Amino acid sequence: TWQWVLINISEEARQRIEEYVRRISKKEGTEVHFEKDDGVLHIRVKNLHEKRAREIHEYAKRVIL
Amino acid sequence: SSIFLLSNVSEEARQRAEEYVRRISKKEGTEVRFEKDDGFLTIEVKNLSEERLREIAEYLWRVA
Repeated sequence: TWQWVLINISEEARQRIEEYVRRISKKEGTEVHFEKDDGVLHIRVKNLHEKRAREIHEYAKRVIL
Repeated sequence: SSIFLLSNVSEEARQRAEEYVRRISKKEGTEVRFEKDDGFLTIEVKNLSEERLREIAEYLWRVA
């Protein structure tokens, strides 16, 4: 289980990250839970491998930048 | 595992963010990793309670 807490990110970056995680969760057969507050985006992915987590984290920094 | 990602934070704010999480992980006995990548600060904690996770999220949001 991997949880991301993205702080004060763009609305377009949040959209690209959510869609990227949903595609990864669909192909891996797991489900992802999103939570949104003002400036804080929660992403909780059950049963995620370690290489997938690093990939999601690198893509997050790519689109948030 | 929980991953806190901050963007364009000052080194002043980076020290406060890291110091806050360290004593939390020091009290719970959990692994914590701090990684800097240009204007990004990654705070990765393992097996941290959601009660503590919301605390860190509220502090980092007030810091950022």
